[PDB]
Amino acid sequence: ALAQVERTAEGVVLTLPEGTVKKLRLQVMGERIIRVTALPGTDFGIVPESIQVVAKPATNVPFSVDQAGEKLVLKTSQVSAEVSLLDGTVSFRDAKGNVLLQEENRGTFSPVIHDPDPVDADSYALRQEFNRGSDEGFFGLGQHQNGQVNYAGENVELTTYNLVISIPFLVSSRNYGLLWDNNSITRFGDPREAQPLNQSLKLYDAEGKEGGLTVRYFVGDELKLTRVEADFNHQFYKQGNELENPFPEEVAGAYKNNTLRIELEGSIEAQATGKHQFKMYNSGYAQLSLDGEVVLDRWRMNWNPWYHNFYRELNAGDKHKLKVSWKPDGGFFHLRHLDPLPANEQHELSLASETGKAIDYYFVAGDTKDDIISGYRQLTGKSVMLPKWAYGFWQSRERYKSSDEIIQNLKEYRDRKIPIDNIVLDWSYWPEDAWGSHDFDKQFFPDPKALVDKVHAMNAQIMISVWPKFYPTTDNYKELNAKGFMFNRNLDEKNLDWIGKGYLNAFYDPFSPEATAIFWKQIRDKINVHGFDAWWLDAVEPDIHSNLTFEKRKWLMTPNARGNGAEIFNAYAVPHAEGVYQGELATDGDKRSFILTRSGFGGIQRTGSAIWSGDIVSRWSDMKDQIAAGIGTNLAGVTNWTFDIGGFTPEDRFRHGKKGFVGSWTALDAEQVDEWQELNTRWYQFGAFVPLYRSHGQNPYREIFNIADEGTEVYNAMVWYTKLRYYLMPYIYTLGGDTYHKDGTIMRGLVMDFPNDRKAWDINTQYMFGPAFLVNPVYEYKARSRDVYLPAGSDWYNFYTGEKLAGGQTITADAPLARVPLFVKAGAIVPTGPLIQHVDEGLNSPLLITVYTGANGSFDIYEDDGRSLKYQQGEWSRIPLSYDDVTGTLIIGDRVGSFTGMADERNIRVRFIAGPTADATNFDKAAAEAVTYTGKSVSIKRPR
Ligand SMILES: C[C@H](O)COCC(COC[C@@H](C)O)(COC[C@@H](C)O)COC[C@@H](C)O
Ligand SMILES: [Cl-]
Ligand SMILES: [Cl-]
Ligand SMILES: [Cl-]
Ligand SMILES: [Cl-]
Ligand SMILES: [Cl-]
Ligand SMILES: [Cl-]
Ligand SMILES: [Cl-]
Ligand code: NI
Ligand code: NI
Ligand code: NI
Repeated sequence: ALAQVERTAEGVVLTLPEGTVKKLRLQVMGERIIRVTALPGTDFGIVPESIQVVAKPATNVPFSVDQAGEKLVLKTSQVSAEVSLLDGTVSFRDAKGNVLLQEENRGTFSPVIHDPDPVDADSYALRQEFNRGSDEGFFGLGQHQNGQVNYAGENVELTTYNLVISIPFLVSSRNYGLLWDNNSITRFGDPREAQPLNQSLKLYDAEGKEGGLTVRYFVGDELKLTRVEADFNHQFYKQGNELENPFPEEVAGAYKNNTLRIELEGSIEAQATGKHQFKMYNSGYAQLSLDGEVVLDRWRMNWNPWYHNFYRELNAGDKHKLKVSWKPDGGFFHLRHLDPLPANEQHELSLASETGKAIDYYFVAGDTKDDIISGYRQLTGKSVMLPKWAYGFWQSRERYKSSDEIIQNLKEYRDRKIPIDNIVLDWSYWPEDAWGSHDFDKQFFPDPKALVDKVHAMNAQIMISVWPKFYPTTDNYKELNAKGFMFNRNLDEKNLDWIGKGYLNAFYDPFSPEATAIFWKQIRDKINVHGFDAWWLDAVEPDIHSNLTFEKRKWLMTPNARGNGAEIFNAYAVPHAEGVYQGELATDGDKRSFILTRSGFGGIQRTGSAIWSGDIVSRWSDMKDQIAAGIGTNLAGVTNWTFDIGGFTPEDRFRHGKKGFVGSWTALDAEQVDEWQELNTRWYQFGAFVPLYRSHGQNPYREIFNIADEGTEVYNAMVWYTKLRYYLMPYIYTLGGDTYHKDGTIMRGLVMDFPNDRKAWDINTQYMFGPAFLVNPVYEYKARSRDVYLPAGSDWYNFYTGEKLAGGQTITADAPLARVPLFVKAGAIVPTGPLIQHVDEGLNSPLLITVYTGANGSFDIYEDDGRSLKYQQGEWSRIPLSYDDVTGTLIIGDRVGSFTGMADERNIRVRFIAGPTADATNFDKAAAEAVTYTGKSVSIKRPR
């Protein structure tokens, strides 16, 4: 029996005769975008209004429907959707008959198993499988902490955490991507949550006896207890600061005073042959060895543990020695594992969500990755312009403790002529017992408006922290609570926070606009009136109480406006930021707002928000990981992204020592100076080349002049990259402009610009920063060089020396401490400006246009006032640059557009780099041909 077909204004709806899926709907969303919804019922009305997707079915996109035999074809000018009338499965082809994406079945619905709260009768766990046996690459999915760039053949858990941001937009190496529109925890690859080690492995203790691993408890170096445990688990608190599983009385005290250390020893045995995944969740110091070799070596501060993963091929029956050393230092630990999927499911695309009413996704065709990202922006909203200053240098601290401290640090930068735009006030400016009141403690912040006025008189901006957190004693808590907008379970649980004796606290429910409107009005009345420029919306996972099980985290958010916590687990940040963004629009409809927030989801970019990777650690491995973290965030369609340069929490050896608390580097124990300075030097280098450039963290102090003394190599190196950031502002703000006007992506995985170079896909230590710069951060202590793969199909220039190199090879790039290896793509046209201390000083600046010869080029410099919403009414300009390598001619074309404050006349000089030159980065002094530009096209010829 064949499925019945109904033609609609938006596409078609099939009614399937047999199977769990009763109806399959296709909706045309754009020339390149088709929505697929598989429904285990007859009423599409049960699918909740999307949080990610703001787009509606198109009304101006022609499409055709042809039905013949057992196939129905729906197509637009760019996409063909072929649907089986036998089983309702969909296959997508491009305009030229190429198969991009093929459903392997009609999808799997099954009972919700990860929702601690009562589950609706029409809610299910969902899974959809595509493209079995495909060799494609997969990218995006957001910000993850396991170094993955090409996810193909691996697992990714799309959850929400301090360190992890899920954006369920998937990009293929093929000419498509897809938005999976589900708000609950989602899994790419294996649909199963990782298991305890003994669920699908045989365990043997240190003596070979089956049953569990040998566990040794040491106090200092004295062994206190040995025993065999099937599942060593100290992963979460059940409540307050009490573990679900306490330590034995022999060592419980040692846990509390950090003298405890533990060893696990035994053997593991696969029951099935194939690729197994292992995940070591921990804070404190952990090292794991397999077959006598160290596989993982990690540290995180106790209160912010995470999973550290590896995959390994195992044969059924084989025994492998496992050794773990773990010094908890008050932290957490659990070892997890997944055995191979069934044969046919191992090489395929699989997406699964914990709870939903239907399988609901959007197929997005695109000839380039930029095109695919554009489909994401069309579905979930434009990346609205940040203020230009958001792209300048940010200085932050956990935490500045008074107005004077803020002013003094900003002034110190200005006094040292180190460029800076923004400074940040972290938590705790309010009276101690009044978190949520948004009042300023008179003792430390006596006059918040005077504070803002001084920052502004120094031509800088100030951002201030605001959490979703309220103490029940505050008027603000009470106003929100009276309308049912507070998640009060955390009060019932009596989970006290870390301040003083500890305070009862709750987080509000941002899932209805009525709630977010109140939240906004409160900060409008208390904080916005003082002139603060930006909102640091922290802890928006939400992190109501750290280190509870994820089930408890779900439960704490029940009930909410959209249902259970499990149903919207990944989506908190969007409605929250949106309330603030909409509030700002209603307040001043001509000033760009700015939000920095610690979580995200599809659509976050429509709220004028950047996101950051949260409380990472001052560790090389973390620094390395931030590369994949940013690449995946950008490939998921969210480009304004950043991190704490230097990491958030350093190890104790950095935080104090023989002289007590370490503020300035001068207080470090002598033997810690070198690494502290080197790590920060490398991390500043890296940070200068991510979308937002921001120093932040717990002590030591992170200002450049607190990391090292003036005149030193490291001080000079940090200053040089900060200055370079500003020299590049014409280039960088062009990228900033493109994020909005061209659905642009700033921090680019190599697959974006080298889609046909299969070797480039997997790389997780390099990326393109805009169209010109191949960035290659140094992530190893003491390294003075590193391998750099130069993508094929282009030649490359050493940015610092002018040396030209052929593409399609790996080199050992020179990487002295003072420099990060940087290469420029031939044909690049890079505009720089003069040295400036903050962005507005650079408005209408003289320009140096540097052409990197050897191929044609094209770059249109975007400029506008940098602050207002006028760009939305067309107030902006582009100065088009195009280079023809055959004739050696750079054309500065007719200026497009204009804006209030724009200079009609510009001094522009042009130079060409074709090889080694001593002036490669001497912008001010380089020989260049000068032109007086007045908006009309001029041509500059390369010198013979
Ligand atoms: C000790 C255990 O409760 C962890 O405290 C971590 C903590 C980090 O502060 C970060 C700042 C608010 O941005 C408080 O918890 C923050 C989590 C919940 O995001 C700092 O605790 C400092 C000691 C000295 O009290
Ligand atoms: Cl001066
Ligand atoms: Cl000034
Ligand atoms: Cl100034
Ligand atoms: Cl003002
Ligand atoms: Cl100045
Ligand atoms: Cl100035
Ligand atoms: Cl000035
Ligand atoms: Ni002002
Ligand atoms: Ni100590
Ligand atoms: Ni100035």
